[PDB]
Amino acid sequence: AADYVLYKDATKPVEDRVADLLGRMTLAEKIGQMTQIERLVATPDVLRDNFIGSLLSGGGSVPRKGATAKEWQDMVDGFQKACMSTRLGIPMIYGIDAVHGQNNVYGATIFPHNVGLGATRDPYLVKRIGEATALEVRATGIQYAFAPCIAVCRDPRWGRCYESYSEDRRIVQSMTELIPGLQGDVPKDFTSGMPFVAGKNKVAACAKHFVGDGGTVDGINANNTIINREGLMNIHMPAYKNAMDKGVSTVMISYSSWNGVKMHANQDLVTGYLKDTLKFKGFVISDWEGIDRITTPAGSDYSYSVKASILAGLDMIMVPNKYQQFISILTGHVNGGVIPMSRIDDAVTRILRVKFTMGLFENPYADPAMAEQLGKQEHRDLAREAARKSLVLLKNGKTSTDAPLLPLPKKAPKILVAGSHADNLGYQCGGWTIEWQGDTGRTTVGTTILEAVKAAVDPSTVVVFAENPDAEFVKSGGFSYAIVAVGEHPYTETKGDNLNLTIPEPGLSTVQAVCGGVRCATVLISGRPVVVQPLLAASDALVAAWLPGSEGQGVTDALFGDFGFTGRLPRTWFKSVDQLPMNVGDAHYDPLFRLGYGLTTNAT
Ligand SMILES: *[C@@H]1O[C@H](CO)[C@@H](O)[C@H](O)[C@H]1NC(C)=O
Ligand SMILES: *[C@@H]1O[C@H](CO)[C@@H](O)[C@H](O)[C@H]1NC(C)=O
Ligand SMILES: *[C@@H]1O[C@H](CO)[C@@H](O)[C@H](O)[C@H]1NC(C)=O
Ligand SMILES: OC[C@H]1O[C@@H](O)[C@H](O)[C@@H](O)[C@@H]1O
Ligand SMILES: OC[C@H]1O[C@@H](O)[C@H](O)[C@@H](O)[C@@H]1O
Repeated sequence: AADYVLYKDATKPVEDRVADLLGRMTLAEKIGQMTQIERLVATPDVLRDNFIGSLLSGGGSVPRKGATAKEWQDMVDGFQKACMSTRLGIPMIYGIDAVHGQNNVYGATIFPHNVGLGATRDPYLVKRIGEATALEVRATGIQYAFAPCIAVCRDPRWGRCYESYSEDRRIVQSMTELIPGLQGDVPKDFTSGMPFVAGKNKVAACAKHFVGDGGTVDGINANNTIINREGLMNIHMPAYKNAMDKGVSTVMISYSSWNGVKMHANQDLVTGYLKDTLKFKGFVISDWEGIDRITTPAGSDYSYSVKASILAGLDMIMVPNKYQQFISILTGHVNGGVIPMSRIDDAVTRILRVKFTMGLFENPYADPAMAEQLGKQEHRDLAREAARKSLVLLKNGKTSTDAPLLPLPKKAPKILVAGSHADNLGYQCGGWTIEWQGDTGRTTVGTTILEAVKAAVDPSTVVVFAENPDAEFVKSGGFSYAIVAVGEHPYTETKGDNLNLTIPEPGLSTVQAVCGGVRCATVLISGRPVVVQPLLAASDALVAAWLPGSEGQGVTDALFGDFGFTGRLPRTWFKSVDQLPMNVGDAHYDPLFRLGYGLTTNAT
């Protein structure tokens, strides 16, 4: 008709649609695209009136506890309907931290955290996990995942070290395969730096956090990374170029500083390097109150935060609450000439480029036939395979002449499963699982270590559970062997920053009591290397299981010899925290276990 609007015509080239829509937009409509808000402050009027571009769920931001996939779809579609009702009918994009599966959602498959995936040295397995995670995120109506974290964690005292595949940038680079899993494979022609998402069964990805998040002093989270440019480029930057080659749609900026310059205010790196040198053409998003945190105290000159960030080259702001103040301030700056219209139009071009490329104008709403992808058994099988491949066997016998303890026999008259982490699903998942910080106990659907033991063993095997048994209990029990599981409690971000890296009690004391009475395999649950010589000295066998997720059977698959141990350390294991930082390749390199170490077993 001559009611035709070029931007709404799905047969037209993305760039022509972007230009067409951009040319029609008011300032308010443009700045609205640049604003991401929390679901917690969203309403239909707020979305319509402020022309909002994006919404997110932060860690723990859910419609309710226990919500079904359908509840999520209906929430997301309620917000979209309001956005589609604007004058221009620009669909919002909804983001979430789906960083080891669709991990805020009850019943979602929970994969091993990144450090364990690094142990697999299996980029294809990580691609398959991206694929499955895309399906589980679209199950809930969500179109955008804030992953992967491509930090290169150079000191395990950092609370986010588990979100890093490896201290070795080459392993992190290999694991950028998550990207084309989440988003689809890019076409043969593809230009490096262009955004890509295949369509409605994939999600937009986010390479985070740009750049040097893993390089901070003493592993202090969100702190300063002191390193010359050569080292920034040799260690922290290279996986970002792999991400551009694979069409990553967005990039999130780090809270951290580089030689004292806040990343959220770094024009040279965000615009000079990422955009102008790597030729990134997707959108750049802030972290959560990242612009606020440019100043100290945070939020003490929000006007400056806005100016600095948007001049630096950020495109979309994760406000996420004070939207009215953000929009008002940015509007003032453009009205005054402080921020030119060229900058606004660039940010909006990039946001719209991602939205059109990914099909969001053609499929703004959820597909209810996708809901049943959540927690699907084929995905649990994949997570079980990833958990097993992530395990690193550190010791299997106290002397070189002992019978190797693992693999254990499935038939025995009576066995003991013990420890604070043997029957606790939340501990085995760690942080970013249902809550931001994670949680304790049966927080979602899965199989604990105890549960997996009872599922694996011969029917005649009697399984006894005791969380913290004393030495007498064990010696009197008539046990053939024991499986004892201990380690770190869940943590995320600054909460996990830890200068001592010693596991909480009772952990060691239980291992001591158990191993002192019966031959024992110790399963260590952690986000990183921790002080381990005492646990080793007590144990016949010891496994570094990292944070393996919902599928505890991956642990028993290897314990009982269904598969051999194959994982290798993706990080150095230190002897003492006084050595840190200490990485493969330094001068004073004196590891307990070097990067790449891992004992093997043969199946059956
Ligand atoms: C690093 O942390 C120190 C110690 O708390 C703090 O005072 C300093 O401002 C931080 N620096 C950053 C975040 O750049
Ligand atoms: C070791 O660090 C953790 C968290 O930072 C703390 O819970 C534990 O009690 C610490 N002990 C110290 C700093 O002496
Ligand atoms: C596993 O197989 C390889 C040879 O195929 C051998 O080197 C290793 O020692 C074997 N261990 C056992 C228990 O068979
Ligand atoms: O209060 C918890 C919230 O605080 C923020 O700092 C976290 O990043 C969000 O992901 C989370 O929803
Ligand atoms: O949940 C939103 C954001 O919260 C921030 O605290 C984290 O640093 C990001 O990794 C995360 O995507």
